[PDB]
Amino acid sequence: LYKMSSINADFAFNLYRRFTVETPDKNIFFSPVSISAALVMLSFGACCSTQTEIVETLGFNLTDTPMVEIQHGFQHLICSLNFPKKELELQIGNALFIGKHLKPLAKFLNDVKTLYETEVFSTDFSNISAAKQEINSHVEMQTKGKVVGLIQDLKPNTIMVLVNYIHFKAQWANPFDPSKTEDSSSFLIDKTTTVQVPMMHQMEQYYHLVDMELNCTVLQMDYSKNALALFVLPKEGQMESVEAAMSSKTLKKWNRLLQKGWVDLFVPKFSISATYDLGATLLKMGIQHAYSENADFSGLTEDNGLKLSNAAHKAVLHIGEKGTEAAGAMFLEAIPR
Amino acid sequence: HPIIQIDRSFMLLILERSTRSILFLGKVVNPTE
Ligand SMILES: COc1ccc2c(c1)c(CC(=O)O)c(C)n2C(=O)c1ccc(Cl)cc1
Ligand SMILES: [Ca+2]
Ligand SMILES: [Ca+2]
Ligand SMILES: [Cl-]
Ligand SMILES: [Cl-]
Ligand code: NA
Ligand code: NA
Repeated sequence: LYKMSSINADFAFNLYRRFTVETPDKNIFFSPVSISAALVMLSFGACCSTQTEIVETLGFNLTDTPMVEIQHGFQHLICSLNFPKKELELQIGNALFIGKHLKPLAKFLNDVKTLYETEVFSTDFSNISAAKQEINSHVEMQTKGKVVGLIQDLKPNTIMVLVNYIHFKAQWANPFDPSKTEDSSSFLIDKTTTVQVPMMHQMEQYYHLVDMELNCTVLQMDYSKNALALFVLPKEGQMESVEAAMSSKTLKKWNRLLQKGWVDLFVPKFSISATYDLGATLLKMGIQHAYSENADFSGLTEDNGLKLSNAAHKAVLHIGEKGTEAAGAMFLEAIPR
Repeated sequence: HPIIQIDRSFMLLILERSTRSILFLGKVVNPTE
């Protein structure tokens, strides 16, 4: 799990940096665990270079962490994340919508159900519009209402859909007093423009740092159990330089350096959402055979008759005085090979 | 005491302790988009 931490964090930051190129100077919000977990699920049914491409794209080196250890590690991750903890709502799981005529391997279905928190639904993709609605409503349910309309379009020849969802709701260890929230305060969106946002205010002891190298302020706010938020505030004009630096290395440096002390803290109350069409991005990052006429998903179905066609993610965030609610879902679509 | 005013673009990470996992990652440019 520790090795998986650094690798999964560095995937997160490499994907982040892809998004800063695709949607420059725009809000970014995603669950890297949801994307990583979906793709590792898909890789359980893959063989040879189709399988190795997926895990190498996720940042693993198969000499250091063999394929079966990757598999084991992600199964342990999903279990741990879902283990109940008082005062934290955290669910992460998967659903496999499989065409009524496909011939899935007992092994794959037993793997995903027993070891990867997967529900399996035989789906009639001859009714594509009904299947899209069914899948979206399932994800909406599993996210406590928060991820609506995950799938905007499904290809008419779809024969399998894999979804991962994540939902998180936690209270701050030190909640804000709403009587100190300023109804309308300025937030700078670009050099000459502000928007109005409710600004929460608390003077409290927080772990915090000024990174003297990266020219940014880092502020840690704990949730009441098993979770924390990090807020990274670059100096004026320094966001791109901070974005280029972010890595597992940086996180380990901050983990050592942050010190708890009094801070007069102002934080916005706000909600945002974001959507990503990930098909081409994942191809660029190295997942190639999965999309090809020669995809090897021999571990998934008897006839190996499917290939990946599309991939998308949606994630939502709310921060207010009591805490944070966030959710995400990832969709992978497959068609006949 | 030092002031920290989160009143311009910032990055956000939500982390889980038991696995040392990034649950969510983002950047807020415009909180009212
Ligand atoms: C103050 O800066 C950090 C940075 C990362 C941290 C933490 C604190 C804490 C809280 C703590 O350790 O006190 C956890 C649980 N973090 C991680 O999840 C994490 C994830 C990936 C990597 Cl590569 C390294 C650490
Ligand atoms: Ca307090
Ligand atoms: Ca992670
Ligand atoms: Cl992660
Ligand atoms: Cl991580
Ligand atoms: Na088949
Ligand atoms: Na069904």
